Amino acid sequence: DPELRSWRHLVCYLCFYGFMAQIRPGESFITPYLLGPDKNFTREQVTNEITPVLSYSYLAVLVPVFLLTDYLRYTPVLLLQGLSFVSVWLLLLLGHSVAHMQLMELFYSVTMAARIAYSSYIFSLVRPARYQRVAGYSRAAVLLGVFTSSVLGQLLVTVGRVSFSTLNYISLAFLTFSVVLALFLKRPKRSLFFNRDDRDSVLARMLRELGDSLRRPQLRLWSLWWVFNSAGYYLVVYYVHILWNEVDPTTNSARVYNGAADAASTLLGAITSFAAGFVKIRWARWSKLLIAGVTATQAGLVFLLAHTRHPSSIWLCYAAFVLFRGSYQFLVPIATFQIASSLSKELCALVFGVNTFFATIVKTIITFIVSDVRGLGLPVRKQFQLYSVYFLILSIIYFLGAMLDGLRH
Ligand SMILES: Nc1nc(=O)c2ncn([C@@H]3O[C@@H]4COP(=O)(O)O[C@H]5[C@@H](O)[C@H](n6cnc7c(N)ncnc76)O[C@@H]5COP(=O)(O)O[C@@H]3[C@@H]4O)c2[nH]1
Ligand SMILES: Nc1nc(=O)c2ncn([C@@H]3O[C@@H]4COP(=O)(O)O[C@H]5[C@@H](O)[C@H](n6cnc7c(N)ncnc76)O[C@@H]5COP(=O)(O)O[C@@H]3[C@@H]4O)c2[nH]1
Repeated sequence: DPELRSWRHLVCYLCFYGFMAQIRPGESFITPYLLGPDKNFTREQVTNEITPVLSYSYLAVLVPVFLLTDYLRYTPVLLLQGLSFVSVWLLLLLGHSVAHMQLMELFYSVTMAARIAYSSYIFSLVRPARYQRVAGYSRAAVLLGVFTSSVLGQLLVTVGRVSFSTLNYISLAFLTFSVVLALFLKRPKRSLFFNRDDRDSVLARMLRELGDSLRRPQLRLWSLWWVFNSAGYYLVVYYVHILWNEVDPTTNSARVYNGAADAASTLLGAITSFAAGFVKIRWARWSKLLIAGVTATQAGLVFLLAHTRHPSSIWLCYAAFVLFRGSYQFLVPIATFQIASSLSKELCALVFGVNTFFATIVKTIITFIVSDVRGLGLPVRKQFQLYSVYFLILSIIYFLGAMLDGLRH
């Protein structure tokens, strides 16, 4: 019975890997682990020398991983994402110098770019008639994994009183187990670009379908949002754990609550993702007021992160990042619907690959100027005031783009 065996030995294992690949309990507790008494890094040493390598090496490996993703048929890049995770935690636990943690962010930016591998692995593996049911279970097993990665990381630190050194040994056990699970994934019979079937062309038709889809007003509006707002969003997510260690420094690792602000951000990120399926098609004409109403909210919540200084007001900084990462994930289902509306799969993986590359270009520019010790070397509180201005400048562009479009004659 190959029908029932493919839903109990393949799909049930596919939603078991995607659950077990996204479980790293010490992933939110990386920056408190570096700044704590285990590694003894200065706060000005991981915000100007370690974390800007996460933005540089992401630019360097975004194109070679995406080309190796479709060439190797998506399975060894899920093994490369698993092996780079093990190589990140083997540098957290064993590396001590400032150069080893720059190598840790090089292996962490591999996993950050090879994350799409799994989301495009399901498209090339399962049949198109039964894709929206398998990918519906697969994303609901990843999102259940990301939630339980930050809950299990929080319950061990807070309830279990497990220190950060023993937590990363636990996270190393869930990552060596996810390498073993990634070895038994079935390679798809076909890929999207380099291993297609039925080999007018795949490049002459794609550069003509792009020429008739680049003139859509809803594609240029949401690709320009994906370049600039998704780059300033990821500049907050990298540097918000160095800011929570600046607001409330403890070295008392049972009151950190970086997993409770990474599980409630996934839970709010799943609610606002679910609540954007109605607005995705309903609020498409008012698509610049929707960007300039959320980016103005993100310009306030980033400024709220840069303004709190008392250690008793740290729970405002958690609720100004859960609301920040929750309001960004409201716009992404609206963004991926308006961009990938009339686009073929071969072009949807190219437009979102160009949008993620141009976001990483304009993230590398801000990380070299504002964040790195070569450009300016600004501390994290004097850097979030430059991301709140960047979000406010971005918010009064879509709002002034809405006055010049709504009140246009
Ligand atoms: N409701 C909803 N529909 C979407 O299409 C979508 N795409 C992203 N998101 C969420 O918004 C944020 C944007 O991160 P980015 O997309 O740049 O990195 C993404 C992206 O590079 C990759 N990825 C996720 N889904 C896909 C997908 N369908 N196809 C290709 N790549 C994907 O894996 C990373 C993490 O995604 P999620 O951790 O599941 O939630 C994301 C994320 O929190 C979405 N939320
Ligand atoms: N909750 C949730 N989280 C997600 O990450 C996600 N990704 C897609 N979906 C929805 O499930 C279905 C799967 O379509 P597929 O993903 O193969 O094409 C997707 C996907 O390949 C691509 N894409 C979406 N997000 C990203 C992303 N972050 N990065 C690169 N490519 C992406 O653009 C297409 C548009 O999908 P949406 O029209 O926005 O809703 C999808 C869709 O209904 C998601 N739902």
